[PDB]
Amino acid sequence: KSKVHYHVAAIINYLGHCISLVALLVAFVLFLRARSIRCLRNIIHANLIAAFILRNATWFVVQLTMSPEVHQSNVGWCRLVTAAYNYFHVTNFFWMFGEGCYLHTAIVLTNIFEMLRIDEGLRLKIYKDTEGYYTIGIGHLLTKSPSLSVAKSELDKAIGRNSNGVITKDEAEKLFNQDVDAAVRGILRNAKLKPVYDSLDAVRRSALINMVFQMGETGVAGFTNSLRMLQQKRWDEAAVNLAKSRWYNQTPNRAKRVIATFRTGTWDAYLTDRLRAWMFICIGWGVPFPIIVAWAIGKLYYDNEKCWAGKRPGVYTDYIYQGPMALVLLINFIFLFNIVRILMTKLRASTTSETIQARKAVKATLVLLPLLGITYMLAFVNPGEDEVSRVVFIYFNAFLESFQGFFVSVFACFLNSEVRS
Ligand SMILES: CCC(CC)Nc1cc(C)nc(Oc2c(C)cc(C)cc2C)c1C
Ligand SMILES: CCCCCCCC/C=C\CCCCCCCC(=O)O
Ligand SMILES: CCCCCCCC/C=C\CCCCCCCC(=O)O
Repeated sequence: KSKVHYHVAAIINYLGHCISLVALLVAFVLFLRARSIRCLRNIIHANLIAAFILRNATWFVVQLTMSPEVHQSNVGWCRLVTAAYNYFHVTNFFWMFGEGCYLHTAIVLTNIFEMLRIDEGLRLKIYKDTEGYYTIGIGHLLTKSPSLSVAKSELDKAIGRNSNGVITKDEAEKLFNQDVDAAVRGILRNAKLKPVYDSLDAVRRSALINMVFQMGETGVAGFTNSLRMLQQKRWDEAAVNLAKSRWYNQTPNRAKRVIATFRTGTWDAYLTDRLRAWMFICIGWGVPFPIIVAWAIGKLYYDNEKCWAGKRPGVYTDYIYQGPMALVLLINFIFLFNIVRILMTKLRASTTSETIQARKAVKATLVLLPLLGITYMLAFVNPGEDEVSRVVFIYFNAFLESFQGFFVSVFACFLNSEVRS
């Protein structure tokens, strides 16, 4: 009677898992093959794809060793496959968490404010600079009167709220943005920088602007030859020239980051200052294990049944690993809609290299989410009518969970188009 449903679905669920594995495996080969794999972006991709390969491969193992007879027998190796299968599931979320972390910071934590937040450094309390003048936020000069009580007045007037010598990180941003325009204003007046500035693009204007904040215009107007190459799009030559500057000799790190930003026209210099691979390898592969270890003990005491694949009401141990998965999915949601707030509001006007590639990423993450997300959503709720819908619910399920591999294979291969096009 019901086994009719089950033998039919088993074919659907079996067939797609084959397409999903060839698709995933092909993509995997493509990632390792290209020189694109030195970059952080694809390491996450390559590792994300690997995690799904291992999980999809275990689906066949689970199938070709799972009967009630085996189940009734808590066999040693039987509980291992269940533990492994569930382990890979935690991985999937945690490597997707990697994709999310990376994406988020790339869009949000990667701009001009952040760039100078690193280089110049941000202080939230009124202090004195090298010249004895009052400064607050990121190198923002308040007043040249040696009287602090006047600095607060100006700080308060500019901010609009009684500071008492302190502002938030939020406010320093506004002050910083107010300073950029002033910097941008001056450059354009100048006859030595403006032609060069007008030639550059967003990421490199930010680089020039950066140099402006460090040395002022008159200081940056000096090199002449360096800016000449930047004007003529001779990037590599410009980079070598800026190395020789005593600017570089005096402050090595800032130069590197600013100069490399000139050379590549990307924030890869700044973006990859905090984001490293080993961090992700610990999150993706190294954290799912203690999670499973705790879940094993829970299965030991409370529910030691059917190779831990059995479901015994009403003590639930599957929450030990599903919990973190749900938490991780939650954090990623906050990220996703954090990005959108930045996308729709403070980047609506902009159309740049990073932006085109920013919105095309969220589009993908918004397309993928239903496809993956539905199978988990449906789980919580049942028919119901128990009619045909029950068949649909059940028959819909196989197609979706089976073709995850294919979805993920193209999504990751989509991000190879997204990078530049
Ligand atoms: C929902 C089920 C789950 C099964 C693997 N899929 C997931 C899991 C997670 C954590 N994030 C996902 O997407 C996002 C979101 C929502 C935000 C960002 C910034 C990045 C990504 C890749 C998907 C599609
Ligand atoms: C499961 C974790 C494996 C532990 C192995 C040891 C790895 C060392 C990891 C972190 C070292 C701590 C300090 C290094 C901070 C540098 C930060 C950075 O460069 O991004
Ligand atoms: C079935 C056994 C479980 C499989 C676990 C595999 C874990 C893989 C561990 C590390 C793979 C490293 C690949 C990342 C590229 C190099 C990153 C780096 O620079 O350190």
